[PDB]
Amino acid sequence: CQPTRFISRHNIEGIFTFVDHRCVATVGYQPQELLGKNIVEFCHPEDQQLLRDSFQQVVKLKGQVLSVMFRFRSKNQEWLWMRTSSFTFQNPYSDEIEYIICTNTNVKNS
Amino acid sequence: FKGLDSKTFLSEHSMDMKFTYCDDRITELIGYHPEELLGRSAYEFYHALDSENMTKSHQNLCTKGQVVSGQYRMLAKHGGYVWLETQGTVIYNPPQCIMCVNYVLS
Ligand SMILES: O[C@@H]1CCc2c(Oc3cc(F)cc(F)c3)ccc(C(F)(F)F)c21
Repeated sequence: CQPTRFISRHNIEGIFTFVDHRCVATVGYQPQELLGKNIVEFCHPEDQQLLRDSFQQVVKLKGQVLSVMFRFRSKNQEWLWMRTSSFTFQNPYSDEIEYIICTNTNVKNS
Repeated sequence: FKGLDSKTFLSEHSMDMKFTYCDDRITELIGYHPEELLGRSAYEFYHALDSENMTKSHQNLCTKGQVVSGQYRMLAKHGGYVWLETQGTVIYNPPQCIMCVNYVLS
């Protein structure tokens, strides 16, 4: 079967700056219900600090992939297991601040 | 003069190089609608003279997990060719797809 997964981009704080519309089938929100908010706001409280430290590390890892598992609160207010795979991008023609590219998949915890 | 940012778009691909997703931004820059790209191999879009090099970039990507394409031409929706440079990243799960960050040079 096709996994459900959407792409997002974030600043280094965690704030959603771009959300791919496949987010509707994955977590149930419209992209504009996510844009401008921190991904940590949709995260389970036992998982928030791991996710904040993941965002902090991914920038130190030279564009390599960092992956994290956490519980995300769907528009049903249900806790979905997400595997988020992330990496920095920084256009080497510029010295603009890197931002974080994410793929986000509902996976099984088992 | 468009920005570096306004000339960057993402795409996602299955392991055979077919598009599974593209930013709407590609329309403004190259003319394609993402929905017409899905299911087509990226290979269909390379200028023949960049082809063998993109086959190599793809090989470095599958084996190393990440690659910087170096300069290539993509056929534009309404004729001619745009210059791009792409950063590819393979997302492995527990290979599941390729993420591409695409920058339009020309
Ligand atoms: O093989 C991967 C998988 C698909 C792809 C790639 O696709 C694109 C081709 C285009 F002509 C335009 C585009 F936005 C993406 C562009 C570059 C690469 C890369 F990584 F260089 F190899 C790859």
